[PDB]
Amino acid sequence: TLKYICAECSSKLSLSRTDAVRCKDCGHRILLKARTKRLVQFEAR
Amino acid sequence: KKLMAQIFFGPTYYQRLRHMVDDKIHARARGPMQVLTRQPVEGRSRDGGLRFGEMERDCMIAHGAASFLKERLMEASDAFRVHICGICGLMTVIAKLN
Amino acid sequence: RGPNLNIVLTCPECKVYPPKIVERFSEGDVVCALCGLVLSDKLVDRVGEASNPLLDGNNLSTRIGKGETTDMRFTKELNKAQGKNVMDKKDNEVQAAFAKITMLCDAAELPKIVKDCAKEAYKLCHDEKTLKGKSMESIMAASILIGCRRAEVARTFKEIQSLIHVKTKEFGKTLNIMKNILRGKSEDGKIDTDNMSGAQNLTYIPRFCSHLGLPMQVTTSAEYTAKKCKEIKEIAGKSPITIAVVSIYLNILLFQIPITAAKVGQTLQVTEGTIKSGYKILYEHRDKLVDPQLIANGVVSLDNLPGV
Amino acid sequence: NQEDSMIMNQSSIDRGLFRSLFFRSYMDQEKKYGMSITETFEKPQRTNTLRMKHGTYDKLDDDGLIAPGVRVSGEDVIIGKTTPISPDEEELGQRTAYHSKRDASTPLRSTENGIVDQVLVTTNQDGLKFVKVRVRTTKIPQIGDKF
Amino acid sequence: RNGPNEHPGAKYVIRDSGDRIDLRYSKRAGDIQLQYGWKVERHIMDNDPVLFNRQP
Amino acid sequence: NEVFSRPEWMILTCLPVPPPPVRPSISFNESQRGEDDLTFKLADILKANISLETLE
Amino acid sequence: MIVPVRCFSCGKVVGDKWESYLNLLQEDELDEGTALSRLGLKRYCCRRMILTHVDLIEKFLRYNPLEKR
Amino acid sequence: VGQQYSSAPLRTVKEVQFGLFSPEEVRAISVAKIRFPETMDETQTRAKIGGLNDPRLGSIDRNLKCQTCQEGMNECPGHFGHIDLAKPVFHVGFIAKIKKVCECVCMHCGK
Amino acid sequence: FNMKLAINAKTITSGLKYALATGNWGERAGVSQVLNRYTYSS
Ligand SMILES: [Zn+2]
Ligand SMILES: [Zn+2]
Ligand SMILES: [Zn+2]
Ligand SMILES: [Zn+2]
Ligand SMILES: [Zn+2]
Repeated sequence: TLKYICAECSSKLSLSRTDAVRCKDCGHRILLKARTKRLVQFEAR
Repeated sequence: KKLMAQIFFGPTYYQRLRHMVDDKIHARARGPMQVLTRQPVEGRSRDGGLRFGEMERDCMIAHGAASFLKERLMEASDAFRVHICGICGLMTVIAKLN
Repeated sequence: RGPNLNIVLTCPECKVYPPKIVERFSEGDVVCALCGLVLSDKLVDRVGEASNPLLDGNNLSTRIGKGETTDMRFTKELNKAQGKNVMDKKDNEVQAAFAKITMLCDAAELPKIVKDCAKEAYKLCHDEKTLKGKSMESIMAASILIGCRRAEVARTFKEIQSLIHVKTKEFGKTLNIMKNILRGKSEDGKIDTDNMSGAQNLTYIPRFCSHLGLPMQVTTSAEYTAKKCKEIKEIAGKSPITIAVVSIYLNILLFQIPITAAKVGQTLQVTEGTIKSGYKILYEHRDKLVDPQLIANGVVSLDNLPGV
Repeated sequence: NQEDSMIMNQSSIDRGLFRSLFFRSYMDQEKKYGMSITETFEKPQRTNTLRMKHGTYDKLDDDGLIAPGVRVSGEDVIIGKTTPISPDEEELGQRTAYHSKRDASTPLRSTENGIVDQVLVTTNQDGLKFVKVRVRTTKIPQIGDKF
Repeated sequence: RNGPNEHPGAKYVIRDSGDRIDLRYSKRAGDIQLQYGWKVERHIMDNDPVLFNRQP
Repeated sequence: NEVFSRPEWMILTCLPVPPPPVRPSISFNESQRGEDDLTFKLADILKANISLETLE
Repeated sequence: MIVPVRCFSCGKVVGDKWESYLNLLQEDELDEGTALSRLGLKRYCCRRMILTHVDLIEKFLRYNPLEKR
Repeated sequence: VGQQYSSAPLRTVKEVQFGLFSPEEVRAISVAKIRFPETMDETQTRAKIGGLNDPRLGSIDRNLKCQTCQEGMNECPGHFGHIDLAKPVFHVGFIAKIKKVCECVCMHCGK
Repeated sequence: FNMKLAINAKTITSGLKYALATGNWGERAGVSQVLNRYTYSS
């Protein structure tokens, strides 16, 4: 399963391949993938 | 050292336009060919080639570079070998090369 | 049962079979990954028309229409002549059936996938001995129902009947015949999944709740109630429509939404007596029909449910 | 600076003169071809997927999408999708019984690179799952830019 | 030996038989031995004549 | 020209059919097959010819 | 969007004077030129840096956060 | 890689003689007769024999050989078919010329 | 007689959607164009 965030109520959900794309709390049909937890390097130039 | 002439110097409002060189630069040595004409594909996004148009052909004719014109039209583009019958000029010769 | 006419790319120098091959699309080459030898060069990547060989098979045809300069006499005569074709007549029936299916689905405001699946089912089940004495209306309605179920947007028998004028006996017989045909072709030549089941009452609840204008929280509570309603033997035998309607009514009265059973049954085309009767059975197990999280949070408790 | 050219201060460019953000969006859908064929977002493997691109699939997740904040470069795949194939079709050999899927992924533009900013997954009017992926990049003035 | 990732370098080597070798994926066997009559497709270096045009 | 062009040859009795290279079948996603306009017109010609043969 | 850290032309630090500039304009009722002079910005390159800046981060902060924590 | 070596002499085109196909020449040149208006068989796996995309007319795929010359897509020039029309039909590009010749010659003896 | 089939809403809906999505003002060209969002003045 992977972690998503509702685009309206900003609730974290845990969705699988079989689960429908929908917020179980408010019912919104748009989810934003949670930001990756691995560090990303940036140059200060 | 001081410049002999004096320079008009001051703030001015400048705008950055949408055209960037990194979004236009593209070169091709070889690449995919279109199914229909078997010539270099169009579009820099697909590693396509540049057009050697009629005006370019006329300029090369004026220069007299016949060999360069032939190389551009054959070696840098579609080049196909076909078998023709001496009785009929039709290219309907079945060639079992193997 | 025919000539091979197959080309296999292998590196003569490496001789490894199967070979490691890399397709350099940018360079237009096919190169051996081990030695780097180029095996084939000058590889290829409106002038044509697209078609779907699943609903139309192999049938190439062109229309005749007006141009920048044209005389109506030639167009009329040419269309008349083109109409009188014997070979094309056979497929024109399928095309007309597709047109009517499209009209029905579009009037039903169904998604494109539903009508595409309906057309596919109609084409697969057409031209068979079993379906020869049944009305085209029944055939089309059964195909539409099958497509709706296959698209996870399953509708109900009454809902489809609201558009297609076919009686229940003919509709059910045709549906069974079509399902048998689909199963037979799935075996001999997939088709069905958990969705193919008949009851599937969970799918109906959101649409009924939308028709009644209830909030999504009430819709989810009704879905949970209907899901747990199958554990009671006194109700599991009821129609899925009745099960879903009774669950929705129970949740409506749980949340004290000012909608009476007289209007719930009128909107969902279900008898008010039936609704209240089902509520009577479910009231004896109200405790197992309410979400533990909801009752714990306290949005509402068991109290807000009048019992006769 | 002759013939409508200009000379710009490299120090000013370093300090942030005429610097811009570039956002590019890619869209992809799960198409259902009939009751038999259907496409799915997946991370194709070298043993079950045919004609998969030469790029790197290491950045994809189990859902076939790159999480935001990850860096991507040329030829990198950002949306991984697979579709089934019909049997009795062998192309350049290399087609064994193991292969049952083919790649239909959406690769990043060859000359573009950056960091994935926002990826959203939703359903279209027809209920099919589709995703939108946005990539950020920084454009700094160069010796060819127009002002 | 420089290869196709360093200018000046080379990208393809064509033997007298007409077959073409991509220097990429070829370093596994080491540097190739060149023979007279072969062709090396090398990056355009300084002083190479090239035709420069502007449309129209 | 008696050898290369006679007036009788301006009327078509045998229509040559170009090979697929002249009328290739394009593909968008390679899961959907498209046929050339020449292929469509040739199919129309064949259907009309068969209809006329069966009629007469 | 936010005040630049350094002046583009010369590199003087100007990102630590935005709040002071706003405070001088509001509380002290000082003119923009007088405030710029009081802040120590003598060259017009820095004067324009602070005078022509547009604060769009304030508008961007009006939207609800995409992700909570 | 390039195209395979051939034993035929290499020459340069010096003259082009235009003309019109005779029906006999079309039939002789043709390698197959097309009599089906389809492109693929009922299985949509291989091209139907005698159809529009008959394998004897050539190949436009990198994976299939030509049933006539047994060569790949990059070597097969393509082979022509033919359709025997039920009745003679005019050439759209020669209708005016045919009309002029008809007005010039007698419509009963051809003199 | 069924009103749901007598009146087809797709006529109006598809006609308007097509005429607005494409510039062909039928069933003139370029009547509808994708709004420029490169900058506010544009
Ligand atoms: Zn939500
Ligand atoms: Zn000959
Ligand atoms: Zn090898
Ligand atoms: Zn300064
Ligand atoms: Zn051939």
